Amino acid sequence: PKDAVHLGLKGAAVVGGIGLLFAAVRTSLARKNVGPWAIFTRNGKLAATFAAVGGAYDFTRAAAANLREKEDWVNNGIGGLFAGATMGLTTGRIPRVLGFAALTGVVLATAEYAGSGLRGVFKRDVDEYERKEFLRKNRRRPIEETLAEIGEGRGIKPPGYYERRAQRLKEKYGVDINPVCADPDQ
Amino acid sequence: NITLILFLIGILGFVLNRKNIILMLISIEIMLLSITFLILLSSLNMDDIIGQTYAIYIIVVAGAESAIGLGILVAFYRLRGSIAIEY
Amino acid sequence: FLPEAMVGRSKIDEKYPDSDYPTLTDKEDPDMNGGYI
Amino acid sequence: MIMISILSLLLSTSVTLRRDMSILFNRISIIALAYCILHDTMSLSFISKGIGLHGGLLHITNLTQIFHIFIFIISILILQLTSFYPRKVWIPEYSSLKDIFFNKILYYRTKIINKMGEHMKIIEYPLILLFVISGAVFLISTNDLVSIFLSIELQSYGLYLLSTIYRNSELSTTGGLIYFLLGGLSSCFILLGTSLLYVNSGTTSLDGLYILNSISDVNSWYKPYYLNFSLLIFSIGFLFKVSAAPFHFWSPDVYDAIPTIVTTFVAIIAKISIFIFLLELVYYTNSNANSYLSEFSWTYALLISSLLSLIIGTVVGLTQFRIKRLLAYSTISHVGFILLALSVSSIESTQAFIFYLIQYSISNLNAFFILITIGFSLYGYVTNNKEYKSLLDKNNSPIQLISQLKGYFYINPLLSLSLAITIFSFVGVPPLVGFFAKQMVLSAALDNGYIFLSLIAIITSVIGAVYYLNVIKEIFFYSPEHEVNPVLNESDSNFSLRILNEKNVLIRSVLLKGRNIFISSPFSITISIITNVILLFIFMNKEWLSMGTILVQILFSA
Amino acid sequence: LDKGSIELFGPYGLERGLVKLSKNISSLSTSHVTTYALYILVGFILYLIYNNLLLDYSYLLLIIILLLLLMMIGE
Amino acid sequence: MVNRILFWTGFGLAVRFWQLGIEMRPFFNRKSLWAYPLFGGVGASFGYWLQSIDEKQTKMLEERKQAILEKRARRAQRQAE
Amino acid sequence: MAGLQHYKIAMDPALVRLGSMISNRYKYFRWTKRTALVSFMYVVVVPSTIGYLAYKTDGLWDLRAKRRGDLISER
Amino acid sequence: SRHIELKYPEVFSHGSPFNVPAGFYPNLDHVIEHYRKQHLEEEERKAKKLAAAAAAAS
Amino acid sequence: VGIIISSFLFKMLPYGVIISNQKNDLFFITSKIWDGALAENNHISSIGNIMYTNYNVWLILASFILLLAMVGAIVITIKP
Repeated sequence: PKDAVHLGLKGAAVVGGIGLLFAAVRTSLARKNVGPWAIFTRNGKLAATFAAVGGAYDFTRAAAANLREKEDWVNNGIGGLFAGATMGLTTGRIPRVLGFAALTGVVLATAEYAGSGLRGVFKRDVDEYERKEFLRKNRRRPIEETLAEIGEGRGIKPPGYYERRAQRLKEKYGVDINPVCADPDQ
Repeated sequence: NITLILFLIGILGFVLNRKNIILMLISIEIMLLSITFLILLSSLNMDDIIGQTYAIYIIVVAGAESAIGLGILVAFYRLRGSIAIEY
Repeated sequence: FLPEAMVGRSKIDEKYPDSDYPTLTDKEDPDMNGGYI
Repeated sequence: MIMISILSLLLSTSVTLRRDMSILFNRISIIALAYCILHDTMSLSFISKGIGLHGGLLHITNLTQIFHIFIFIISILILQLTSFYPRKVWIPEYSSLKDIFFNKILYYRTKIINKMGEHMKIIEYPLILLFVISGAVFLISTNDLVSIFLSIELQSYGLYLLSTIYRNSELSTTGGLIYFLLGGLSSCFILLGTSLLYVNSGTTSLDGLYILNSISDVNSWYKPYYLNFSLLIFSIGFLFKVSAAPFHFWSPDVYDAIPTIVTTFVAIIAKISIFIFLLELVYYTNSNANSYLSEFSWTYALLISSLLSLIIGTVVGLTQFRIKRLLAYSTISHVGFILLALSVSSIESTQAFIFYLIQYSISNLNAFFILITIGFSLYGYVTNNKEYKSLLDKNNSPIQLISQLKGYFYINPLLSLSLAITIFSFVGVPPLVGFFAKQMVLSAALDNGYIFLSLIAIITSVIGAVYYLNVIKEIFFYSPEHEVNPVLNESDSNFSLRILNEKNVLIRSVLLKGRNIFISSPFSITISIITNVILLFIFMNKEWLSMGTILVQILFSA
Repeated sequence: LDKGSIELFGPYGLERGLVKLSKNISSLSTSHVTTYALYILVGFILYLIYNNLLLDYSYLLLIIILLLLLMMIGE
Repeated sequence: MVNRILFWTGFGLAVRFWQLGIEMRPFFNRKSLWAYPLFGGVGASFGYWLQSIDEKQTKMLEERKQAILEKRARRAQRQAE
Repeated sequence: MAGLQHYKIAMDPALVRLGSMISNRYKYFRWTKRTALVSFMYVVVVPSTIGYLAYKTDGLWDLRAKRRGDLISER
Repeated sequence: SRHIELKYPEVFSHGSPFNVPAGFYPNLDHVIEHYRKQHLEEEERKAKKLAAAAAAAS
Repeated sequence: VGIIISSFLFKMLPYGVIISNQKNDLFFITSKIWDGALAENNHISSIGNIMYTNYNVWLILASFILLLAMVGAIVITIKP
C-alpha cells in the first residue's frame, strides 16, 4: 500500500516548485515595474496550476494503485487522466478537459509501458547474442503453446477435435453427437 | 567557498539585467575569475603546479576573448550608436 | 537588436492570420455550415 | 599542415592590402587543405582505440582521422563559394579542350561576374576560416581537460569573428554580438565542468578520468558523484554550441542575420567536431553495472535535449516564413535525431550516429549551395513584389523569404528538383539517403528499448514534413513573381566577346546576351554530385556503411 | 463526421492548434540577447534539478505536457 | 545489378547531365562532347578506388568476426569448469 | 475556366454557392451537445457493438457437412 | 569493452626529476614488465603471420 | 537561482576549499624535509620547468588563439 495524500503532496510540491520557477521568470521578464511581489499576484495562478496538476497526478496513480492492488502502467495513464483533466479545468472548456486528459493519459501510459530511457532502460545483463539466436531459430514450437493463445476451432482443428467437440456439446447442451449414416445399406 | 559565491554574482548578473549588454560581458569576466580562483586554491591543496598552469592559460584565453568581444562590440556600435536594448 | 520584420511575431501574425481559421457561434452560425442561409 | 598553411597564409596576407588577392587566397586555402587530406589519408594504416600523442595531451584514433578528412572535405567544398565567381559566360565556340586550354576569351566581365562583390573582397576570410578548422580538428584529437578548453575557444572565437567579418552589415555585427555574448556564457559552463573534474579527481587527463570512472563502477568515503554532475554541466555548454533545445534560441537569429555564404560554414562545421568529441566521452563514461552511478548519468541531458529538439525543431518551423530561420529549426530537429543515436550507446546506434552525421552534413551543405546558387541566378530577373523591395542586406542574403522561391520550377526546373530532392531527404522519404539515416537511428533506438523516444521521433517527423512540403509548394504549385530582365534581351543590347589564341591574336568575335550568362561550373557540379549521392544512395551504400561498421567495432572492441 | 468531427478531431484540428502553438513559441524568440541569457540559465537550472534530485521521469513528461498546454493558451 | 565500375561510370555521366541541366545549358553540343568521357572516366576511376577499399573492408570485417567467435569460445570454455 | 476550354454552361449562382458551402463546411464544425452525441454514437457505440457481437460469436458455428443429430453450435 | 586501455602508457614516466625525496617514487618494475610482454607478443604475432602466410606458402 | 545553484555546486567543492568555512576545530600541521628542499624552485620557476617542454602543446594552442584574436579584432574594426 501507499499513502495517497502524502504522495500527492510530494507530487504537488515537486512540479509546483518548477511552476514557481517559471513564475519568477515571468516576473523577471515583466516589462512594467511590478515589484517583487508579482510572483504570487500576477503569476501566482501559474504556480498554483502546476502544484495542482502534480498533486492530482500523484494522488490518483497512488489511489489507482490502492484500488487495483497492483503496480503497472495502467496507473500512470489513470494518473495522467486526472492530471490532464486538471489542466483542462483551468481553461473552462469541456473539450479542453477531455482532450488534454486524453493527451496526458496516453503519453504518460506509453511512457510507463515502454519504459522510456530518460532515466535509463533496464539492462538485461545476459548474453544478448543468445536471446537473438533463440528468437531467430525458434521456428517450430509445441502445439499446446499455440492452442493456449489461439484456442480451438476457427479453422484450427488439431487431431482429436471431434472427440472433445462431442464432449463439450454434451456438457453444455446435453445432446449426444451421432451423425446419421448416408447409405441405406449402412 | 568564496569562489562559489563569486560564481553566483556572475550568474546573478544575467538574472537582474534586462538592458545592460555591457554588464553581460562583465558577468562573464566574473564567472571566469571565480572558476580560475577555485582551480588555484585546489591546486594549492593538492600541491600541483599543473593547476597554476591551467589558470595561466585561462587568464591568457579570457584576456584574448575580452579583446575579441570588445572588438565585436565596437563594430556593432559603429553602426548602431548605442549599447542599450530597447525594452 | 534585430528588426521586427525578421523576428517579430507581428509578421508571423500577417503570414498566419488567426482569421484564416473561421471561429463562430451558434448565434451567427447555428447550422455549422458557415452562415449559409 | 593546417598550422603551416595558417602561418604561411598570414605572412603572405600580412604584407598586402590588395582586396583583389582575396579570390586567390581562397584558392590557395583549397590547395592547402588538399595536402591536409593527403597527410591524414597517410595516417590511417593502424588499428587502435587510441594513441596518445605529444606528451599525452592529444590522441589519434581511426575515428579521429576519418573525421579530420571529412572536416577538410566539407571546408574545401564550402571554400568554393569564395574561390570562384558566381556566374560565367559560356558559348559553343569556346567549349572544346583546345579552347579552354590553348585559347582565351575577352569581355567586360566586372558587372557580369560580380568581380567586386563583398564576398570576393575580404582578404582575411579564408584565414579565419582555417582558424576555425584548426580548433575543430584539435578538439577531435584532444586528450586533456586543458586541451578541451583551448580547442573549443579556438573554434568558438573564430566563429564569432566570421559572424562579424562583414563589418559594414548592421545584421552581421548584430549576429556576431549575439553569438559571442551567449557563446561566452556557454564557455563558462564548459570551463566550470572541466574545473570541477580537476578539483575532485586531481587530473586533467581524460585517460585518468576514465580509469577513475571504471574502477568506481563496481556493482563509501569518496563516492564519485562529481563525474556525472561535472560532465552534466560540461555537456550543457556543448549543447548550446550545437543549438540543441532548449539551448537553441540564438541560432535562428544568428543564422538569418549573418550572410548566407557565412551561414553555410558556421552552421555545419561546429556540429561535426562537438558531436564526434562527445561520442568518445559517452562511450568511456557509460556505466555497465546498474549502480547508483547510472541513475545520475549525465547522458540524460542528451536524451532530454533530443526530445526537446525533436519537438521544438518541428513545431516552431511550422510558422517560419524566412528561409534561413526554417533551416535553423530544421537543423535543430536533425540534431534531435543525432542526439538520440549518441544517447543510446549501442553498436547499432553508434553506426547510426556516424552515418547520420555525415549524410546530414552533405545534405545541409546542398541546401545552402542550392540557396546561394538561386540567389546568384536571379541577377537576370526582376520583380515588382513590394515585400522583396523592403528586405535588408539583399546582397549578403539574396534569398531571405520562402515566398521568393515561388515558381522557381518555371525559372530553373532541374535546380528546383535538386532542392526538392534535398528537402525530401530531410523528411526521410525512401530511397533517399535521409530516409536510410533516420531508419538506422530508429532501428537502434527500438532495439535498445527506446520505444517512447522512437514514437515521438516518428510523430515530430510528420509535423516537420509540413514546413518541408511548404517550401516545395512555393517552388512547384505557383507561377513565379520574377520576370526575365527585358534590357538583357532586347534585340539590340548585346555585349562583345573576343576569342584569342596562345599569341593573343584574334580568332573570332561574337556578340553575346544575357542568355549566355550561366551559373559557374563549381557550384553546379557540387550540387549535381551531392544531389545524385542523395538520390542514388541505395546503389552505393556498401563502402560508406562498412566504414562506420568497422569504426564502431574498433571503438567497442573488447 | 466526414465534414465535421473527424476533420476537427483530425487534420483540421491539428492544423488549427499547431499553427497556434507554433506562433506562441516563436513569440518567445525576441532576439533580445539579455532575454536569451535568462532562458539558457533556466534550462541550465532545470537540467540540474532533474539529475540531482533523482526526479521521476513522469514528472518531466508532465512538465512538458504542461508547457505545451500553457503555450497552447494565448497571451 | 550492383557493378562498381558500370555504376560509377554512369554516376559520372549523370553528374554531367544534371550539371548541364542545372545551368540550363544544352545537354549535347558537339564541341562540349569530350566532357561525358571525362566525367565518366573520372567516375570510373572512383569505383576502381572503391573496389580496393571494399576489398580491404571485407578482409578486415572477416577478421573481426573470427575474433568475435574466438572471444566467445574461450569465454565459454572457461565456463566449463 | 479550366485549362481546356469546355462548353458554355448556365452556371447557376445558387448552385455554385451551395457547392462551395459544402466544400468549406469542415471549417465551421463545433463541439456541442448534439455534435458530441452523434459523433459518439457513430464512432464508438455502434462500432463497439459490432465488435462485441463479432467477439462474442467468433467460432460459435460451423456449417460444413452438418447432418441430422449434429448441431451447428461449435462452442 | 569494460577494461580501459591507456592511449598514453608513457604517463608512467612522468614526474619531476628535481628535489626527489628518497623512497618517493613507487616501484614500477611490474608495470614495465607488463608492457614488455604486450610488445613482445605483438611483435611475435606479426613475425608468424608473415613467415607462415605470404611466405613459405605462396 | 541562488538557492538552487549554490545547493548543487557546493556539494561538488572538494574538502580543500570547504574545510575552513561555515568548539572542536581542526588545525593544519607542517614539517620540514631535506632531500626535497635541496634546490627549491619558486612557483614561476616550477611553471617554467614544464610549460615549454612537457605541456608545450598548450602553449602552441594559446599562441594560435592570441594570433586569431589580433587578426580578428583588427579585421572587424579598422578601415582597410
